[PDB]
This record gives sequence, C-alpha cells and structure tokens, in this order.
Amino acid sequence: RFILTGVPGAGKTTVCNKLAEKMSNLSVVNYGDVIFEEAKKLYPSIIQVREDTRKLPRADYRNIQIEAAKKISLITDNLIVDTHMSLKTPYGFYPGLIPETINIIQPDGIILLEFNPRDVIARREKDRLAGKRVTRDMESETDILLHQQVNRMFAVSYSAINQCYVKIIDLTWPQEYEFQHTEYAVNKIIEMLNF
Amino acid sequence: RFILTGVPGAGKTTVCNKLAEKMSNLSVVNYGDVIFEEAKKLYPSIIQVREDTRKLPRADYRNIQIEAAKKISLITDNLIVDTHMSLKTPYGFYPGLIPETINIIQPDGIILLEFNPRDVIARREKDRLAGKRVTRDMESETDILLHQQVNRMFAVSYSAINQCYVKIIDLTWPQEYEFQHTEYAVNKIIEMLNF
Amino acid sequence: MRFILTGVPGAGKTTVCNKLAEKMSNLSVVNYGDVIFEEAKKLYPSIIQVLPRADYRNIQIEAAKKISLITDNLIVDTHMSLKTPYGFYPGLIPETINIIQPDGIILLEFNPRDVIARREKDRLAGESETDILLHQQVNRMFAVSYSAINQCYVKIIDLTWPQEYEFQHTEYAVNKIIEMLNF
Ligand SMILES: Nc1ncnc2c1ncn2[C@@H]1O[C@H](COP(=O)(O)OP(=O)(O)OP(=O)(O)OP(=O)(O)OP(=O)(O)OC[C@H]2O[C@@H](n3cnc4c(N)ncnc43)[C@H](O)[C@@H]2O)[C@@H](O)[C@H]1O
Ligand SMILES: Nc1ncnc2c1ncn2[C@@H]1O[C@H](COP(=O)(O)OP(=O)(O)OP(=O)(O)OP(=O)(O)OP(=O)(O)OC[C@H]2O[C@@H](n3cnc4c(N)ncnc43)[C@H](O)[C@@H]2O)[C@@H](O)[C@H]1O
Ligand SMILES: Nc1ncnc2c1ncn2[C@@H]1O[C@H](COP(=O)(O)OP(=O)(O)OP(=O)(O)OP(=O)(O)OP(=O)(O)OC[C@H]2O[C@@H](n3cnc4c(N)ncnc43)[C@H](O)[C@@H]2O)[C@@H](O)[C@H]1O
Repeated sequence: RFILTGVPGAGKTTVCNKLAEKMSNLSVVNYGDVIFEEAKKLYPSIIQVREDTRKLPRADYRNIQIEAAKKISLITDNLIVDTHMSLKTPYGFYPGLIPETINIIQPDGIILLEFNPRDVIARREKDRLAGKRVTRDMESETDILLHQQVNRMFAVSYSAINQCYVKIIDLTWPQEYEFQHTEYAVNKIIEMLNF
Repeated sequence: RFILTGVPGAGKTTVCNKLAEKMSNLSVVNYGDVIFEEAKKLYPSIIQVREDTRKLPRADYRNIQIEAAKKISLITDNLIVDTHMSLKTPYGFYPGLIPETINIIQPDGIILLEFNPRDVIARREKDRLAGKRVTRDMESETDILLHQQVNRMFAVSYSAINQCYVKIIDLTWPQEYEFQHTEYAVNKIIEMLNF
Repeated sequence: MRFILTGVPGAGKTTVCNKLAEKMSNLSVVNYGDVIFEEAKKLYPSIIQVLPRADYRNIQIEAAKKISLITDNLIVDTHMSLKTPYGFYPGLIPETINIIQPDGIILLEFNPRDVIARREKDRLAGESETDILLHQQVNRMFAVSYSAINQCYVKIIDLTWPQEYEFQHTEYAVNKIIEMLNF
C-alpha cells in the first residue's frame, strides 16, 4: 500500500488509472472523493465542489479527514491512495495527513510526483478553458513551486513519524510527447510494487 | 490564533504594531519580549542582551519558554503571537515552539514573513549604525536564507504534528516606499482573520 | 553532551569522526551501523553476515540502548535517511531519539561534485549531482522533524566551499565541533 500525491492538476489520477490498468491485484481509490462525500454530508450548503472543503474550520475539517480515512482501511488488497500532502486554504497550507489518519491508513510509503510549474499551469488552464475542473486555483509559477516544496516537507515529516518510505519521482524534465510523464511514472511505480 | 514570525531584523515586530492599530478586535502580544524578561529575571548575570537568551541550556530554556507562554495564552477571539520559529544558538538551531508551548498557546496557524536577505542585512546594519539593537548577528546572505528555510521546515513539522496552518507571506519583492512590505503583510493577515 | 553526526554517503563522514576522536580525549565516537550489525550477529547466530522489519526495528532499539550508556560527551555517526528502491527511509525512528536523548544533530553538507569525486576515488581503489542534492535536502528536513519532536538542536556545517588543500573540510568541521563541545 502506498500514498500517491502531487500538486492539483498535474496528472495524479491519470497515473492512478493507468496503474489500475497495468495491474489486476491493485485497486486505486481517491481519498478526495470520500472527503467530498462526508463534507457535503454534514455541510451541504457551503460545500458544492471539492475545493470548498478547504475553507472548513480546523475542527470540522479534521473530523471529515478522520471519517474519510475510514472507508480506505476497508480495502485489503494492495492499494494506492490518491490524496494530497497539503491543501492551500485562505489560512495557509493545511496538512493532508494528521496522526489519526496516518495511523488509520498505515501506508507503507509515500510517492511524490514533482513537475515543472509550467506544465502544471498548462494543464490546469487547458482544462479550465475547456470547461472542466473549472474550480482549481489560478496560481502563479512561484506559488506552485512553493506548494510543491511544501508538499515535500510535509511528506518527510510524516515519514519521520511513521516509518514510511519517501519516494520522489522527478517529472521536471521536458517531455518529448504527451503523457510521457504518465507512462514514465507508471513504469517506475510498477517496478516498485513488484519485489 | 496565529503565531507571527520572521528572521531577526526583517520587521516581525513593526508588522505586529501596525496590525494592533489597523484592527480593534485583535490583541497583539510579544511572546519574545516576555521570554527575554523572564530569562534575565531568573539568570541576570548571564543574560544582558536579547541574543544571550539563546545560549541557555535546553532544559532551563524550555522552562522559560513555558513560563512565558503561560503569561501570553489569552482567550481573546483573535490573537497574534509575536515570536521566532527558530533561534541561532552556538549548538545550532533551536525551535521557537515546543509541544508544551503549542499546547498552551493553542494556535490555529503559523505565519512566516519571508524576506530577501538583502533587505534583512540592510535593516540589521541600519539599526546597528544608529546604536539600535547592536547585538544582532552579522550574517551572510546565505546564512539568512538558511535561517528562513529552517524556519519553514520547523513550521511544517509542527503543522503536521498539530494540524495547524502554515501561511507563507512573500516579501522579497521590491518596495516603492519603505514599509510597503509591512502594509502588504498587514492587509493579507487581516484578510485571513476576516472570513 | 550528545550529538548525532550525519551526512550524505562517501563524502568523508568517518574521516571527520576519526580526526575528532583523536583531537579530543574526553569524547567518544560510535558508528550506529556497526552497532546494529553487532547486535544482529549476536541475536541471530547466522542470519547476519553483511530480516522482518519488526525485528529490524527491535535491534535498532537494542543498539540505541547500548549507546544510551556512554558516560561522557558522545558523537554518534549515523544517517538521517537511506536511499532504497522504495524511496528514502528514515535512519532514525522516534524511539531511537527517545533512547539516545541527543542534545543536537549536526549535518555536514557538501558540494555534490566533491562527493562524487570521493566516491569514485573509493571505487577505483575498492549518483548524479541532482540525486545528491535531493538526498541532502531530505536529510535536512528529517533532522528538523526529529528536532521538532524532541527539541534538540539542528546544526548545519557548510562544506560546499572549495578546498584550499585536501582534508581542510575535515579540520574545519572538527574545529567547529570542538568549539561546540567546549562551551
Ligand atoms: N488529504 C486531504 N485532506 C483534506 N482535504 C483533501 C485531501 N485530499 C483532497 N482534499 C479535498 O479535495 C480537494 C482536492 O481533491 P482532488 O479532486 O482529488 O484533487 P485535484 O488534483 O485538484 O483534482 P483533479 O482530478 O482534477 O487533478 P489530477 O491531479 O488528478 O490530474 P488529471 O489526471 O485529471 O490531469 C490533469 C489534466 O492534464 C492532463 N494530463 C495528465 N497528465 C498529463 C501529461 N503527462 N501531460 C499532459 N497532460 C496531462 C489530463 O488529461 C487532464 O486534462 C482539496 O481541495 C480538498 O478540499
Ligand atoms: N520562541 C522563542 N523561544 C526562545 N527564545 C526566544 C523566542 N522568541 C524570542 N526569543 C529570544 O528573545 C528574543 C525575542 O525578542 P523579540 O523582541 O520578540 O525579537 P528580536 O530578537 O528583537 O528580533 P528583531 O527585533 O530584530 O525583529 P523585528 O523585525 O521585529 O524588528 P523591528 O520591528 O524593530 O524592525 C527591524 C528594523 O528594520 C526596520 N524595518 C522594519 N520593516 C521595514 C521595512 N518594511 N522597510 C524598512 N525598514 C523596516 C525597523 O524600523 C527596524 O529599524 C530573541 O532575540 C531570542 O533571543
Ligand atoms: N540509523 C541507521 N539506521 C539504519 N542503518 C544505519 C543507520 N546508521 C547507519 N546505518 C548503516 O550504516 C551503513 C553505512 O553507513 P555509514 O557507516 O554511517 O557511512 P558510509 O557512507 O557507508 O561510509 P563510507 O566509508 O562509504 O564513507 P564516509 O561517509 O564515512 O567518508 P570517508 O571518510 O570514508 O571518505 C571517503 C573518501 O573521501 C575522502 N575524503 C574524506 N574527506 C576528504 C576531504 N576533506 N578532502 C578530500 N577527500 C576526502 C576519504 O579519504 C576517502 O577517500 C549502512 O548499511 C546503513 O544502513
């Protein structure tokens, strides 16, 4: 079991689904969908899209994270958990994982897909212009770089606390063709889990 | 409840005072000054300047941190705590926050004012030339960048541990007028407190 | 006092440890890796010549208790992380820090070029720059995490500068460290 993370809009789910393809024993589950479910279950009027959950107070937001972690420890087959290491809120960065949730999921490792902010912006803005996932953030190149290095710091903290590996997958290099990052990362991860 | 910090001599304080002015609902309190006073009240022969507070053994230093944190953990609706995230000691960096003081102060988040070392050196040496706070360390640009990055890493670790926010306010950009930095910061902080 | 001493591989960590042990009689230097090797050889009479990770952690704990027992100033040569096919794994686990009760961590931070040179030098007589810098930043973050949980010092010793003569880094680091132990 491994947690798989990246900045929003850089191709985290695409990699997850290609993995689910090339493997039969493993599942893929999006922690974000579960969080959305519980969040709208208790605050259906302020929550309308996924990003809205970031505006929630700390106490309620913690409750939602803890509830959402419940439906993943239900999974027993090898699993990859699509989630975030930190979330950009009006108040700053908020940890995607908190001791309760880490001890519930008990991940064997974390995987960080790190991109060049140019590509991330390109993908976010292409989806936005095409009327899809319109609600991601319009961030600067600098803001996205900051988000990524902060993701890294959070990951290392979690690892220091919980005996999990920290794998950094470098996708900063320029791509010859589309989804080259995706295939490369999928190949690296297949190599990892087969041992 | 937010802790407000920055490297020495970048203006952490000045920002706090203008906040206390520009908002009426909030109260601002200088945790660092209280630590200074406690330390030289209890060890008057070792501590004469503020930097002397950094050579204390960790056990005694911790006891003083906790004593000062009790005098300052208020129950106002909004509270900003002026302090440091890390301290340069002869033995390395020492955390400005510890689990005990976090549990006392109950902070919702940490706020890091990040400056460009050029401005920091400017302000430090300007005060030093005018006989103000002469004990401030004479540091290279690289030393100051290191101090800021280590502050960031501390903030992230505590956040992961205590489910708090980490807000990074970038003030490396050029300022048309002196203190432009300050107002920018103040404004964003108010935007945070009002939500 | 008690300090952990850590840095990227093959860059002169043990040379510094030995010169340290020399220039000071009051100090003790110990290699955590050797201690875990010894413990493993002693608890399982044959499995170990170069294990479940529960047992692995238990022997890490045993070695840490052996090191908890030295009286005087202590410097513990070990690593903040190890590069595995699955990613970086922390050298240290919370219980190890609670056992050793270190006053501080010291990170010897090098320039990847010199690291590569020293490595290949050892190779001829029996990683890229980016890989080495990543490992260094990760070590730094691990150190600050351990400090955040146990309130120990985090010292960064900069040895990225060019050497006037070889082993200058070594005596520089020893000078800084000796200056620390004497306060
Ligand atoms: N742990 C946690 N704690 C608390 N709250 C949490 C939480 N986790 C989540 N939440 C909550 O939920 C929210 C976020 O949840 P979530 O919706 O899961 O995050 P998201 O990344 O913003 O959503 P996307 O699926 O749109 O992005 P993606 O990374 O999957 O990229 P994609 O593959 O689609 O591809 C992107 C686009 O680029 C294209 N593309 C993909 N790969 C490439 C490539 N290699 N080259 C070119 N284009 C590519 C794709 O076709 C597509 O068009 C948070 O704000 C918070 O509210
Ligand atoms: N948590 C903790 N744990 C353990 N020990 C702790 C601790 N916290 C503190 N301690 C100890 O106790 C001390 C804390 O005392 P404390 O008073 O809290 O801080 P300090 O050490 O005095 O640090 P500085 O005053 O240098 O920073 P500042 O930016 O606030 O200064 P100023 O606003 O005046 O402004 C700086 C100068 O630049 C100028 N300036 C500011 N902004 C601008 C601008 N935008 N443009 C131009 N000039 C500017 C100002 O006018 C001024 O001249 C520490 O030294 C430490 O030893
Ligand atoms: N907490 C933990 N958990 C789990 N496992 C743990 C653990 N702690 C430890 N371990 C285990 O310990 C094992 C190994 O780790 P460890 O024993 O801690 O270190 P190492 O990298 O394996 O040792 P090396 O001999 O390769 O190099 P060095 O860094 O000591 O530097 P050197 O002086 O030799 O220098 C090498 C070359 O550089 C040259 N050189 C040195 N300084 C200079 C200089 N200043 N100028 C020029 N050349 C120099 C030298 O002369 C030489 O040629 C692993 O199995 C690990 O698992």
